[PDB]
Amino acid sequence: ATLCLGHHAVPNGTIVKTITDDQIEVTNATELVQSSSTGKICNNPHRILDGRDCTLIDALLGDPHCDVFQDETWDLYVERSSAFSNCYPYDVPDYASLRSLVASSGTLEFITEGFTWTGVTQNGGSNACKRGPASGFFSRLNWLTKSGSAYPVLNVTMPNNDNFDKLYVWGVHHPSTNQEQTNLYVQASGRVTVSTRRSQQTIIPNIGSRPWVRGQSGRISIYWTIVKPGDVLVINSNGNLIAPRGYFKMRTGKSSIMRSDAPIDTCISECITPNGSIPNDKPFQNVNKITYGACPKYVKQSTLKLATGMRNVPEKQTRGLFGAKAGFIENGWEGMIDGWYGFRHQNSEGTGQAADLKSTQAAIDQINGKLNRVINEKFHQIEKEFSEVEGRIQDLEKYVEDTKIDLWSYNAELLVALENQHTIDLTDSEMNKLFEKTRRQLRENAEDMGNGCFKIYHKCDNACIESIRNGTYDHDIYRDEALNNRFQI
Amino acid sequence: ATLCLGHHAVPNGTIVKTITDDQIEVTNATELVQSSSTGKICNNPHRILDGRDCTLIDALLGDPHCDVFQDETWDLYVERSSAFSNCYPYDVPDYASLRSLVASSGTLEFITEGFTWTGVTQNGGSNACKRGPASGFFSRLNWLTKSGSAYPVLNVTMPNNDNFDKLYVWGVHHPSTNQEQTNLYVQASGRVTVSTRRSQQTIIPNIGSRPWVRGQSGRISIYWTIVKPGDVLVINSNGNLIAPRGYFKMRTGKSSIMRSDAPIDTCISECITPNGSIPNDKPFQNVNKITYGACPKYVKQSTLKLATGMRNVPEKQTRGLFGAKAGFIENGWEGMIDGWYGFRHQNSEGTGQAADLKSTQAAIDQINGKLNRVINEKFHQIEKEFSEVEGRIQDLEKYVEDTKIDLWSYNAELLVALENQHTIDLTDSEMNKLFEKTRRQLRENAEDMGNGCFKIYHKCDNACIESIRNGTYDHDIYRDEALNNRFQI
Amino acid sequence: ATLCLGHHAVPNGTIVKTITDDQIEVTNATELVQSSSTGKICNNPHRILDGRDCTLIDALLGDPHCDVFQDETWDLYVERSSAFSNCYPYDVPDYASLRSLVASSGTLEFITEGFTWTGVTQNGGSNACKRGPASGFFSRLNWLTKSGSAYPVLNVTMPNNDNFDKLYVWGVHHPSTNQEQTNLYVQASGRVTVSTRRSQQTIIPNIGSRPWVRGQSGRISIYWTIVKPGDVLVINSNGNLIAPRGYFKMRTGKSSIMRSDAPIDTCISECITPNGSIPNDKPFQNVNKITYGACPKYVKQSTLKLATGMRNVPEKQTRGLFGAKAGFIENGWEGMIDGWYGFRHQNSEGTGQAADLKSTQAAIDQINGKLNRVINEKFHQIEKEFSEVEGRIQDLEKYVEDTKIDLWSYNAELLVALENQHTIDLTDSEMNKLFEKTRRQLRENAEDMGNGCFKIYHKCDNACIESIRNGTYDHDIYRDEALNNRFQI
Amino acid sequence: VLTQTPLSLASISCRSSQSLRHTDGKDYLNWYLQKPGQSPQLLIYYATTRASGVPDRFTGSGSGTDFTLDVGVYYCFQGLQSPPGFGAGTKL
Amino acid sequence: VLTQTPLSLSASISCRSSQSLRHTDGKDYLNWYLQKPGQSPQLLIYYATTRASGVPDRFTGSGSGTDFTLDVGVYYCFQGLQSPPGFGAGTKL
Amino acid sequence: VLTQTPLSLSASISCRSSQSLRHTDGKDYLNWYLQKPGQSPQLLIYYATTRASGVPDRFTGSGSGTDFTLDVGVYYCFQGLQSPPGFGAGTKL
Amino acid sequence: YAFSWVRQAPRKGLEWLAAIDSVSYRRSTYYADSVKGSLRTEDTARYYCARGAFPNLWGPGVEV
Amino acid sequence: YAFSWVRQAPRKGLEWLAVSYRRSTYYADSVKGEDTARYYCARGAFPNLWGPGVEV
Amino acid sequence: LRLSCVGDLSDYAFSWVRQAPRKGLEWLAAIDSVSYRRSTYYADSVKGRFTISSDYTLYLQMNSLRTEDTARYYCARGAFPNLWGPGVEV
Repeated sequence: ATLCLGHHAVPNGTIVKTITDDQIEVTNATELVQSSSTGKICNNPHRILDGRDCTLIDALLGDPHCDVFQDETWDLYVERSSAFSNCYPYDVPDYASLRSLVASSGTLEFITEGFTWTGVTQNGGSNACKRGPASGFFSRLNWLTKSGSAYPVLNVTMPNNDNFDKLYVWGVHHPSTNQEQTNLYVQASGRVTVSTRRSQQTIIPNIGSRPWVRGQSGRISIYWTIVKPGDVLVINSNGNLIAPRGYFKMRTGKSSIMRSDAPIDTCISECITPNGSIPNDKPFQNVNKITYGACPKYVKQSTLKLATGMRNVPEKQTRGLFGAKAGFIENGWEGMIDGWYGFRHQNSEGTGQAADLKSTQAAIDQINGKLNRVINEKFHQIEKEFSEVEGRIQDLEKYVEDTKIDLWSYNAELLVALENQHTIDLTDSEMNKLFEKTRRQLRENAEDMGNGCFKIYHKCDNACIESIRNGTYDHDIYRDEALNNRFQI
Repeated sequence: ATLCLGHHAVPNGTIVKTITDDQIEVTNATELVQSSSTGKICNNPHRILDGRDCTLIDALLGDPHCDVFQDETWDLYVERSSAFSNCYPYDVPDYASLRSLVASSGTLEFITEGFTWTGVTQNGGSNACKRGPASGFFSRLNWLTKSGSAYPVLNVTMPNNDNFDKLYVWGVHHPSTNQEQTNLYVQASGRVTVSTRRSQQTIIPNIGSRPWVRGQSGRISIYWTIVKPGDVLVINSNGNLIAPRGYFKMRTGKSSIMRSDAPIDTCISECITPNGSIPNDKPFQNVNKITYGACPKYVKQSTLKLATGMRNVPEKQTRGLFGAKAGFIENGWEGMIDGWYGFRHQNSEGTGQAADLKSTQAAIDQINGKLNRVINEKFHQIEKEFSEVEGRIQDLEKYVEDTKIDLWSYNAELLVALENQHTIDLTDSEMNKLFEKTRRQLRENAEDMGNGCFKIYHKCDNACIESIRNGTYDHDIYRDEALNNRFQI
Repeated sequence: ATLCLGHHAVPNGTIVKTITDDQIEVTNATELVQSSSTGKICNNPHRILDGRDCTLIDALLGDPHCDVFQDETWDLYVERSSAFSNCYPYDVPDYASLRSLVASSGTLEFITEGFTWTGVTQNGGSNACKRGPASGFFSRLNWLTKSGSAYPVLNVTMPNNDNFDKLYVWGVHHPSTNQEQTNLYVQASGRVTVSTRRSQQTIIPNIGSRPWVRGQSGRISIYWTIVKPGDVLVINSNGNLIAPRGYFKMRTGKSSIMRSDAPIDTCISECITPNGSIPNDKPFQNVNKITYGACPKYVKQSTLKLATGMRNVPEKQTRGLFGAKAGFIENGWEGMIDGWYGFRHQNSEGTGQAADLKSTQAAIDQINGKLNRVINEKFHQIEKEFSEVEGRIQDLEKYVEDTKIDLWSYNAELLVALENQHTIDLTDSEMNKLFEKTRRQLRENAEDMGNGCFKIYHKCDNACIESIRNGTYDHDIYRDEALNNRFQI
Repeated sequence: VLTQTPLSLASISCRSSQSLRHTDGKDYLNWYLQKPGQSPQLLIYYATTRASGVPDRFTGSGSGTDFTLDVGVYYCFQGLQSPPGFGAGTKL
Repeated sequence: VLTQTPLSLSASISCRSSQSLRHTDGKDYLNWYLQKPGQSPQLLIYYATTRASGVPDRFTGSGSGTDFTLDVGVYYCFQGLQSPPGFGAGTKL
Repeated sequence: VLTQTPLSLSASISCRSSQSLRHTDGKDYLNWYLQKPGQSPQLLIYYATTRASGVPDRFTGSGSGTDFTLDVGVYYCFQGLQSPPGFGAGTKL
Repeated sequence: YAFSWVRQAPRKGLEWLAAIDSVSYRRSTYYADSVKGSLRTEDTARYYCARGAFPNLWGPGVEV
Repeated sequence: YAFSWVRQAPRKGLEWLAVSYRRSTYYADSVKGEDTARYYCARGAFPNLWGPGVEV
Repeated sequence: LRLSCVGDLSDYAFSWVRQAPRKGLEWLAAIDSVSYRRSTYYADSVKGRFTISSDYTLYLQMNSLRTEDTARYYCARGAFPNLWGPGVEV
């Protein structure tokens, strides 16, 4: 009787990469890179707000068309490319800094305080900020204008008796001409200083003709101040002051900001990308570098295959005539569909096949355990896409992001190659250990035919095949007959 | 005679984490993460200077509340949370750059220069800087004031005839009211321009009522200028000038700063953290991300075990009745305390145990060599914790630190897994090699019982067993007896 | 007859560093780190522009000492340490950003626009910018001066109706004395505001005596504005204006800048470093961290050896008297120059040697495929060497650069160690498979002597040895004789 | 013995008296095409698996005794019994 | 043979054997079992030193060779070195 | 047998063998040793080409077949290819 | 995985009856004074099957 | 790598004429123990790879 | 008697060499390693009437010695006399 050990093989296989071979076929493999997105943004479990032609700064200041974003909280603010401003022209010296501050705070909660401005006309406005049929201004700003024919030096103070930081947003008005400055603030040259016990900001307005925007050639420079507990805000203005009407409550959380034109749909997703929500089962993705939530690491590689199965050596009619084929050394057994390793026997009662459950299960558990190892939560990061050209800082962030991407791509490639090579050995060594166990069991009653088969030199019925397979094989009841048939011609 | 080959086991062993399984038992493992600190800062071999109740800038300017730090040198400046200012309320535009500059310089060495300020009153002071019973000022600054009723345009120069960079620290006084401006500096508006041949700094003081700090509502903005050899410094002041009395020597080196409340005790340590000094034998630490000196790399993982021994498979009373147990395939041996691998024999003269020292020494040498490889000198780095909220650059620094931490943690995980897997696979290989060598020594005179044991088909005494152990076993003086007992019933 | 299996060995060999042993002698190795440079910069395939004695900013402004760089394109602008400025003294606030902008643009393409300056005298000049025998100025700037005895407020505009960004480089003049602001510009205090529909820059100039440079105590502050398509530039000046004569074309590409004193010679090299062009065949280089083009990654290791061959175990006359050699596990064979693995036979006809081509070719192809994977195109990066001390940003860039270097060095070390270990393992495995194949070929016609050699118990000539070598060995035509001489004395 | 239908000719049927399914689980039958004047070339092996680098037009299917399948002669070949042989050859 | 004698009854039970139960493997072949009233016996300490899996630390064992020493139940000592292995008489707690 | 010439020196020493000392392996079986006055002989060259590690580079020798060619002491050429190995007469330098 | 049969008379203590070894050590079986050579009267008890070389893991048993 | 010898008469249809498996050889009944036709050497257990062929 | 022939193990081969005061080196004995059956060869002059040696590194006496074997004896290591010892006078 002859008993051959073998492994399975499937018709089609997956070409993966290891340390040595750049193209090695395996039975099964899984993709480790998520390169597809649903194209839509889910509203669960993260609280997501939609811009709808409203920027974060525009909503903060109180644009009339932004009047729906009052006292609104969010976990991710989505800006749309259709956003526009419809109020008095303005600029923020550090726009990105203020946007990041408001995005990280996560709450547009405005609390009004009793600011007293004596000798000036409050609630100014302009035709560039029409709030309905009349002329208006930002809801969270107060345009102080001369009352009568005098603009006194405004010296106001207000402390922090609470236990949370306050964010005061104010502005300095740059008029178009000297006549406008005299007609609005009396004084020829203005000045606005806003100070705390540890910091101060002093701004001198500048008169000049800026490009026509919505009817006004002047500008408003927006500044912000943070008041800590135990501190006091003092505002001293000779003129050209766009005073604050209150404060924004600051908070420390996981809130962030994102620029995307993708729609929002009712679904659940833990990872948010501007191209849309992506599944987070895979450890790597190739959709976008800008991610929110528990997201896979962005890599440059489009595909990365991890070998879940063993080597694939199919039957290609290379050798073996009239069905005569044998062993795991020559090729793999495509007809084994109930195990990874198995036995084929040809006794006097016929032929048969069986599967070795222990080795197959051990290999499967090892591969599954290495799969679990292969498969972070970043909320607020640096900006990755820039519309304007600034200089040093922009190149610094670009360098940081490029270095991170390159390092993580190299790590992913090395990990995939190492695990694929280890899986090959894992399975091969398992087949060799099955061979060694069978050889050590068939103690002197069998001969190795060199093709992965044992030639048994004694009569071996189906019960004896089962005894060899299951481990309950007694070699002392066949030694005499095996010796006679083996060493005596 | 029966000879069995085995490897030792321990009653209780560590659980390490490899590629295949996250929990595998190993006889001995070593922790690779330093997660504990002594709570104190050593003063050797680094020169630690306790700042007590002054910031670095306060010692730079010369607050009366600690002239002890004059002409001081350090390798690490320790800033305490109890530090406070006790002089005129001052602000430093871009405070962090000056702080880092002075910290990396490592010396508070002040050289006075012969500045001539003709037409103004020198050595001005304020009641907010009480130097005992009188009113004083910063020791390294000179408060100039009108002499009589005139403040001339001060145009002074000082060249760089030396071979080192000079750091000139000066300031501009922002008064509280116009009355005080005119009383102190005559002119309605002052102007301070300090220039070199390649750079300049202009400051126009603005007047405003800042919050009451230590009796004064004014401010002093501190500025710094670096003069290289072959350059000249020119100061032109219409008014509002806090002149410099001299220059601070600038040095390049390995000095830095740290914010910590830990005490300083007489000891030796090459690594300093805000939580205290930590040993630098381990490659990774989980104490703090701020480090000075030769320090282990910060990792997110609390624990990391490196396998020093091999798989620990002990006896658990599963199979083998009445002490009839043998072989390394089945399990290990707790009764072995003098080696890692060895032999157990049962012959006509009884039973015996011995250890194979060569394989044990080889395995120990390989493991020690792989341990030595596993076991950087960073002095001045970026700020890691921030107490204010600034914007872009703060998020950039946080992003950089987070990426570095994540990459190093992944590297540590991969290294630990790879080394543990290789250690296990090399110890198993050593055991298999010893078994193979014994089988080759026992040519046709012994057979393998599968359980890890060799049945020898000829009788021989303990000298025979020792000859097999030491490699000096002649199989030709036993072939006839072995073959007769083996092949002929 | 005896058949011994062995591997080659070289007289002298390289030493590599693996996971366990830091010094493993192998037959052949390759250098993975480039540490040598020719010292010259090739002009192919990149466009190299030798700046000679002009900075990029100096060529941007129109220094008369070199107008050759007018309207020029480049891929890498090379700055020399001998460069100097020979015109009116000037400074550029945020200088590095402007340098990076102009470098990444790659084109000094200046196009003149029809600016109208009503009421002022154009084409101003100074004795510090002599254009030959007369007094000149920057070619790309227009120094406006009072016409007659009046300097009107200039309000000029220019739209961007094209489809590309325009870079306007303008300036503000800081005079030395108030006699000057009046003699050149009537008004006692000037002001220059340059604005677009989204941004504005307003400069109030200064009065003060800067150090004597080329006969002028004044300064010129250079600013730039970027005008996007659909935008409009508006310039409003009361005085102290160095107006732009036109606009520079802005484009996005692979252009960059470098500081080096290396000469330029005709050759081809895709990697450029300040020390000179280096080859990019090796994956790592140790010349400079500043690179342009397809360049190897910078590492801290001077040398890193990759194992191309197998372990080197040569003859050292340790054992074996008067010939009497053995198989693979005694030593290597220095006499095998035909392949990596081979056979040595001593039959009745004599001795002989041969090489096994299949295993040698398999090992060679695996090692070559591993080498191919081991052996990026970065164009514009951050500045890596600094000549001045700035502070926060410089430390951030240094920290990022050092982190990248450390991570890549660790990656290189781990990669080379893993590859060397796997190479050694794959060579040993190949020899083990060759030995196993020979054993299964021989069956019970030979015995293993324990020294890598098979003792064949039947006499057969060189045809028999060739049959064993080629795999066409019939064991059934020799079984009777082999068994008779093996088991019956 | 293999019988091919139709002799002159799509679908070509090769029918065998004995089933060609081995214990290995593979139906031992190959489909070859001989272009006029050239050596025969492989189209399908094991009655289901396409050859290496052949047009996707050719598809084969069968189980045991009835197998089913550009101008030339098509042949069905058995490789299971000791006198292996080709079919009659269908002209297309 | 084994003799199980209580030393302090209501936690010290001593199981002493005529023949020392130490093998050439450096292990003491003695196990301690507790039979709770109505339940099945459970292992407490095997090899006379090593505690069993999922056993409270209240139980500890000591001894070597001939002499070995240890809520409510019956405590048995079992030897497994010789051909006729057997349990102890039993101690009622 | 090996003949060494010259017998006395006052920087090349020749050892010529009756039978070629090249083996089928491909290595010449000859060694060159130095005996300093009063001290033990020290290996200089092994296999007639390779230089022993730890010796000064002043010594270099080469040859093949029967002819091989090469500090106060006696120089010896030794062979190990035949059953009765032996040294040479020795060149005194 | 060796197994054993153990007996518990109503109140007489636990008496080890039989042990069966595993295949890896040859399935040798050891028996006490139960069937060596007959079901007598002194055989009513609770029978337990135990897993291991020592009676480590126990089953509920059957009341014979 | 097993090889086979196949024969193609001018118009008759292909007829099949003629290491690890002991190089056991099998022959058809016609050739066991006319002949004007082209002869092909085929590679594989089945005649997978065919060679241009000879004229006899 | 023996001497310090080290300056490890017994896997290497060994040899015994004799140097007369003014007659030059003469190889006498050589013991192989275990891997080659420890086949020991002896010089043709010392042949038969020899005095064998072994290791556990010394040599015996009281044999056909004819007062001509008065010389310095050296223990050498390797297939060739690579590593030498101080030697013992006889």
